[PDB]
Amino acid sequence: TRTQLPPAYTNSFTRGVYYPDKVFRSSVLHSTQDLFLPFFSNVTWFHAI
Amino acid sequence: QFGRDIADTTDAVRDPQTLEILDITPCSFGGVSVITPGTNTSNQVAVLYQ
Repeated sequence: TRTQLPPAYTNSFTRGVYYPDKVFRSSVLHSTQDLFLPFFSNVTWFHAI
Repeated sequence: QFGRDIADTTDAVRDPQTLEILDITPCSFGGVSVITPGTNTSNQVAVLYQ
C-alpha cells in the first residue's frame, strides 16, 4: 500500500465515430441506429505518471 | 466488400480474388409497342421498342 493520485473527470467530443457496416457510400447521406460515442460526454480521466 | 449508389440500392460488389470493381447493369428494361394504322385499310404493323 503506497500513495496514489485520485482519478479525475474530463470531457470528450467529436470522437467515437466509426463505420457501422462494410457498405461503400459516396456523395450520399445515410443515418442509422448504431452504438457510438455521444458528443460532450463526461468520462473518467485516468493517470499513470 | 459491398457498396451502394446515391439511390440507396445495393448494386456494386468488390471482387475478392481480383481487387477490382464490377458494377451491376441488368439488361432487362424497356417495353414493347405496336403500331397499327387501322386494320380496315392495310394489314401491316411495325415493331416499336423503348
